[PDB]
Amino acid sequence: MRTVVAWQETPPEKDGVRNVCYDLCFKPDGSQVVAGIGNRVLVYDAADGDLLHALKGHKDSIYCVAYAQNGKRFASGGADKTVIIWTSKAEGILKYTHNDAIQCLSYNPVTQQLASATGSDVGLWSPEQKSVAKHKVASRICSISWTADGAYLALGCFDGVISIRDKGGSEKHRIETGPSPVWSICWNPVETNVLCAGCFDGVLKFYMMSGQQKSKDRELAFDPLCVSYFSSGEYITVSGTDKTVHLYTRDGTYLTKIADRDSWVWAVRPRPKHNFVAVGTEGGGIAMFQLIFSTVHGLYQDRYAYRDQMTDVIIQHLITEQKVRIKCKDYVKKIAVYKDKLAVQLQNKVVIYELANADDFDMHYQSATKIQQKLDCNLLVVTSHHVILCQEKKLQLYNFDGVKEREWVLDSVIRYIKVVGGPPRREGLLVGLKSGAILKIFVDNPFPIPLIKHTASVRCLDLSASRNKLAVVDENAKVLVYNLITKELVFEESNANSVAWNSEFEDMFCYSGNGMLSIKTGDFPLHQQKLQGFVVGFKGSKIFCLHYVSMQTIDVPQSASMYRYLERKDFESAYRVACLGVTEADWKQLALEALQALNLEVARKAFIRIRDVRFVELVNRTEAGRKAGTSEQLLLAEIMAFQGRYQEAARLFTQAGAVDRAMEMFSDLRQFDEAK
Amino acid sequence: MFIYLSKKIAIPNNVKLRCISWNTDQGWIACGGESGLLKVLRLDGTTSKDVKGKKEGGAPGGNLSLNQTLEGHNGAVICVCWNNAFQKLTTSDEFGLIIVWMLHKGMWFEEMINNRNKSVVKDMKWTSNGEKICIVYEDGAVIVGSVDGNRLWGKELGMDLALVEWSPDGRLLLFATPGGECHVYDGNGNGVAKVPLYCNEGYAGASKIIGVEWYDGVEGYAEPNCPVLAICLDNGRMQLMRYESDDNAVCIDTGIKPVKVKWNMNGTILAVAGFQMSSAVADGRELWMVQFYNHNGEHLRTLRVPGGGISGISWEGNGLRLALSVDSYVYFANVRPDYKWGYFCNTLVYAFNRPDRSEHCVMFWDTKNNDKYPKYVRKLVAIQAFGDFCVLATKGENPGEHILILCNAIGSPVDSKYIEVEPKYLAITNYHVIAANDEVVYVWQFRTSFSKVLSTDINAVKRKDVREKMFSVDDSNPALSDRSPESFRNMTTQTTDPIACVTACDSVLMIGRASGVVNRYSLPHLTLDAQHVLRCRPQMLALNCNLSKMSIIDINGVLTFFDLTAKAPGGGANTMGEHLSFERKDAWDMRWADDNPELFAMMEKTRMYIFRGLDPEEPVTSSAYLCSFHDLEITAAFLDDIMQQPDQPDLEFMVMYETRSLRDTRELLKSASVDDAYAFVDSNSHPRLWRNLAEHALEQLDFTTADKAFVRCADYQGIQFVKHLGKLDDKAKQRAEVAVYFKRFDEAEQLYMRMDRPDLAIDMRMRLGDWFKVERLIRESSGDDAQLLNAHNKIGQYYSDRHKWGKAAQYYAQAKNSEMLVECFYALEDFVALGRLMDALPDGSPLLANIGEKFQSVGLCNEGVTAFLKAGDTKRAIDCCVLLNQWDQAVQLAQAHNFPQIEQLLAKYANHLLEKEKVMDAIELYRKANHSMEAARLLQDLAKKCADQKVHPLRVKKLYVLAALEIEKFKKRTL
Repeated sequence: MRTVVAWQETPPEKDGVRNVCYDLCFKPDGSQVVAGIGNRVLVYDAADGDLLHALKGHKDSIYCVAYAQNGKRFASGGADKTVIIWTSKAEGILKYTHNDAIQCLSYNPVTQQLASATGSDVGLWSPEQKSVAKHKVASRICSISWTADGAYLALGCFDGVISIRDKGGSEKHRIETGPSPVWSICWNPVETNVLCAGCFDGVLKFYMMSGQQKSKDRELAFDPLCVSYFSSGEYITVSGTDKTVHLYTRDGTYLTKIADRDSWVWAVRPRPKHNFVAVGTEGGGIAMFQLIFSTVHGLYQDRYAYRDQMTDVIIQHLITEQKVRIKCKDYVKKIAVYKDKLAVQLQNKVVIYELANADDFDMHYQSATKIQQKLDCNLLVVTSHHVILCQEKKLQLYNFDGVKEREWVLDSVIRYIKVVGGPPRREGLLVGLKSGAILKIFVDNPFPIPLIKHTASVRCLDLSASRNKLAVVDENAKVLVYNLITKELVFEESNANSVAWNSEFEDMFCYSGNGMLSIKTGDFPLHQQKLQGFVVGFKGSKIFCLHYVSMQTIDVPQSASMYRYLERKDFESAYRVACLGVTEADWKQLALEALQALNLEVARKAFIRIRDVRFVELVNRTEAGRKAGTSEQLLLAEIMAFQGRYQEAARLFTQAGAVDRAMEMFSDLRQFDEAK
Repeated sequence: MFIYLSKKIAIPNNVKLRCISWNTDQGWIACGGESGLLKVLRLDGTTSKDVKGKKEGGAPGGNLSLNQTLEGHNGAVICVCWNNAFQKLTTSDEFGLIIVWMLHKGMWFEEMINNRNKSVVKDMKWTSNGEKICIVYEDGAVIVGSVDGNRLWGKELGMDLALVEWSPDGRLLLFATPGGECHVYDGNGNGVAKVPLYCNEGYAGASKIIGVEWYDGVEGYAEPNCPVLAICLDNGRMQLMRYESDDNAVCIDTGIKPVKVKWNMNGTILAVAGFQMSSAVADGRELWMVQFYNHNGEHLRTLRVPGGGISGISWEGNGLRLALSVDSYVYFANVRPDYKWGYFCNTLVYAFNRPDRSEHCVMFWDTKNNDKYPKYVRKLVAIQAFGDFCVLATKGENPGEHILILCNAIGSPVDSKYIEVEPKYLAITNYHVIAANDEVVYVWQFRTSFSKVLSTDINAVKRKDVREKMFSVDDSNPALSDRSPESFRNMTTQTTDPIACVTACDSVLMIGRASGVVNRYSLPHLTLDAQHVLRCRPQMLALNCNLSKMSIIDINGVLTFFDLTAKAPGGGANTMGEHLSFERKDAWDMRWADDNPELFAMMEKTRMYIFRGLDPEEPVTSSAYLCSFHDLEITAAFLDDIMQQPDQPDLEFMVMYETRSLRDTRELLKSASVDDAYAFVDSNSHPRLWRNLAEHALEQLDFTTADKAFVRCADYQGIQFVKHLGKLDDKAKQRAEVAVYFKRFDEAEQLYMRMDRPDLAIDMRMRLGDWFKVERLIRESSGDDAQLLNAHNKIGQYYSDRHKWGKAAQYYAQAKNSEMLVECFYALEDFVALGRLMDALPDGSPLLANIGEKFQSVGLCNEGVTAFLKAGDTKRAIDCCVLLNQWDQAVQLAQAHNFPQIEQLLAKYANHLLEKEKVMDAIELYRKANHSMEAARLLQDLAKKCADQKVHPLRVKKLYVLAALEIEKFKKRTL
């Protein structure tokens, strides 16, 4: 991962109040982060942080603020027994005095029916009223929230029970949170039935309508001041006495450290339908954080191991696209795919997942081997039997078990690496350096062999079938083909965000990216296609293209190169690429370019694979002619003379053959035009 | 796209039907008659697959199988709604009696009785499934009844309510006032919003809402987010909504006085029905007619019904039929729905939509061997397929720009132009693709008339995209000089008339416009050959084989011809061509003959007439969209059935219709030897029938009838076969040799092991297929053993080319190929099998040096060395020996085969192992003698050295423990 600080700001101080970001509420789009800091409604923007409005309407410190769930107003509840309501233009419209100091605020999604829990009542503020539609509950209403439909208002009471009520304050549910009262509940603005009953004891209660949990009630390592659902309930932003915010999967399994702050995050709230979170601290420091989720993935050209749910990996075997995740239940760092092995860097250790089926079509992985120690690496390399750690300079050799058999502190910064393909305990580390030099290190080879000093830095390389053609895509996004037989730049072309070779054909390299898919098919010239993204695999005619979040499968035809093969009388090479697999029109082209040119040996094989026995008979007749002299104008004349056009058959029977054939044959074919 | 009045069912009692609605579940349509009549007609689901069994005189439809009178209501049944899940037929009168009808023992009988009965239940509907029912009385009493129709909540909105309709989600109902407004209120009774009035926009005055119909989503939309809600008015301007708050509501200037509106059950076609004060007559005849628009709302069709009154319309589940609430009968009218399709090179293209994706699945499915190609191409508008190529009317990655995707028979893109011309009127030839805007006609000449033929010089064709021209529908000669395609985009004034449809052939263009004034263009001169004028506004144009008589079918769907030879009657050259006197009743598409100029395989309503002239041949009914009429023979594509099988299409739909010309001709050819046969070939021409007679009498061995039938037409190999079978030895061998000539491996095998040649049918099965059983055919009998061992190798290397190296490996066990077995176990990381294939390959050959170089390419230390040495590659053996840090063995073998790079590389990789944190290796690699006593002596001497140093105690203790353990073992063996 990375959790980039979107912004972070110490709030301004005025009216001599304690600078604490008491509550955090969002405009429903997430633009204005509305932080009630001290006795102010310090209205910021959740992309920049600039103080759009300092709203000093309260007398005492504002204990709580809440934006309208339909997005029209944001109020402010303090200890001064009143609530001052500010519109979306941040202007004070209503100030209605309750009978007790405000504990928490919540707005209706249907209307601007603010609920204002006091110490003894709940001040239901209708969108334009001055009255306090109180909720006289015997227990103190410690938490309120409105369900996203706009009908139910859960009045969490100071008795260990969340008493869910209506817009009139009638007790309906007796949610059994336990002995701890729940000051922090929140209906997710997309979930009307998931109540995040976060308490002081550490229990992460994701409670339902009547008082049953959704996931496991996780006991946090810190007392949480606020717990909220990131990404609409898939991830969890927990914030408490840990001074920061953590990311947890909705199971309750750790993902990353979201925030890096100074004091108590009193309120945490994800920016709605965003990657950001409202991290406002006890010092008032409000900060969004870019919780950007990269699909970290390994790939043995078929099993796209993109990490999803961020403790699991949804590896899609792109041949079958079986998206059955691996239940690691712990944060995944780096992933790599072998023929059937899947090394996975967890917070536990290296977990090499191996499929139970010897094929790859099934998915349900099992951890056959694990490096026993907790071990992680930048570029994960799973071999048949080794988990090789690639660092920027070092190359810590490890097996599947965690034995540091070797270490290779390389000269330069490694920017790309892959496996050249080899027997167990012999797989390679074809290093693409930031210096651009390509070094070849295997599992048991203690020294690199410098193959190619590529001109620029290496981000995308590949090797051919014999591991001897190194097409290198630089950071400049162009393919630099280095035939290792030549050890030099034998080919170079643009329109190459990445290049991949073939496992059976030598100069079979495609390269997509920049909207152009130019494919130099073999020795014969380029093939034309359009594709963006990164090619990380080329199985002769197929691309598993990295479109920056996922693989996209786009085929490469050799049809232009097929025409180049056929029309240059190279129907032997065209026959070879027909064995690679092309259309039968190319097969007929092989048979006909061998037929009419009287190359009637290739014509037999190219016709017989189509099972055209009559053409085989024509080819055999004129081939037996061409194997016995009888000058081939006579035999080409026979080619068209058993086909059906007799002007050229007779005109080649002018000097080698007989045209009285035409006199006695045009009669019994009623083709009397050429008879005349 | 056409509708015709197919069948009217004789309704008992001849009751005016107040509103109609089709039973979307069982087809048991209950027409809602007035005075409480709910007569349940029964038609089953009839598609074009019925026409597959209804050739030569069929139509998709049923008959009066059942019509059950129902006794549940007393007033006129203004409310008839169908439960789309439970078959809860539920209706109400104008007084409020609500009854759910169960299909009780096959009859519709009462189950539920809901009653409030205080005002008029004027409109009432089931949901998308039929779980909630909107019983709304005239006083605004919205009784939303459940599946058992109980009063869940009855709230009077304080206003008169006449039209209500369930939304597809069924929460915010459409409480439409009779005055011309539609309101939205929730179940709580709070005011929420109001429906926009684009029907009332463009027409002054709040015109009365005639009916609020929303396609509830029974079978999904045609395309997603298409307008399926029609709040229509009697004014003549009505709006099409995706949702009840649509601000892009298409105000169609229908200009009529309708009463009803009903979408189809797949969301493709808008249908608006009602009467009209007929401006054609002074009396204003109450002509009830049904308009037809798309989901968006473009003018599709028009229904002409002379009935007394159509107070309701309803569609079939797939929209193939439209039922009508005509005063006399229930008029059932068959509908051809809108599909983007094409046919070319026996590949039926069709842009259906799967019910899990929104992209146009341009199904480039071959009909030659049932080869499936679901090309998913974005932003597709239309499909035109003709010749060797098919072009797809697609936009770019953005709207406005368009791509003319030239597709081959499989459908892969091979040529494409990013053009601003939208190919609405698209025509494709073998050298050109005619995109066409409203005036901007863009022939995309992708290949000249002289192109991909010789290419003898590098300047074969110097203009790839200048042969193309974005010329006009009004241009007269864009080849006086050489012109760029972008020469035309506008005039100094407006164009005279936009285009209607464009069809063309390889060196001709015919641009059928709405006023009929066709500018016909040549190729590649792209000059105006002849400015034609069509006398009717065409909906489609189809050209003949000789293009003399071409067909013009107009927007009302009546076939008119066009003989292209006539002069302008205006003093100029504005009009070419003239309508040949041929008109047929409701004829909607054409398949012109490719053999006889006078023949054509026309579409009438469902019946497919043929005319050898303007006189009828057999009316060989083909609701299938035809492919080719040629050699008195007709090819079909049952696209509606291939809408039902779009991911699993088949050749069963590609039937072969015929004329009675071909039928009786080839019938007496095959029956009568020469008696009726010979002259009747020339009677019904196109001597394909001479081949029919000739190879028929060749197969039946009439070496005079076949001989003289090959005399009258062109065939040498056939007359050679006549002389062959006239002299070929055995009759079983005659038919078997004919079968092996004529690809009939089955019939050849049928006559092998019968005249006792097992090996020759062993050859027939031996050829083609997997080569395992072919290996058994090789070994069980020496037939085509060498060729099919070569084929074993061929699909072995094909499997090797497709990561199936193992099946390749048992192919090369079946065949003989060991270096390619090395490649088989080389990419599969099985180099132990490569060392096995040292000896399977001929040893002593540098193939073993090649595989040793592979072992070097993975870095194998000495097994690559012995692969070298088996080939005699001693230098590479020494290079690998001294390369990979086996310095004692490196010394030994490099002095064995005499290339001593031992010490330079020895010190170099000693320093490299020092760089690789391995100091001990760098020291011990100098032990070229390396005895155990010498090893202990070296370790102890180094221990003494670094002990005197006392620095770096790790080396000190390491040398201590190594030397002391070895000396300890020396003392254990000593004392």
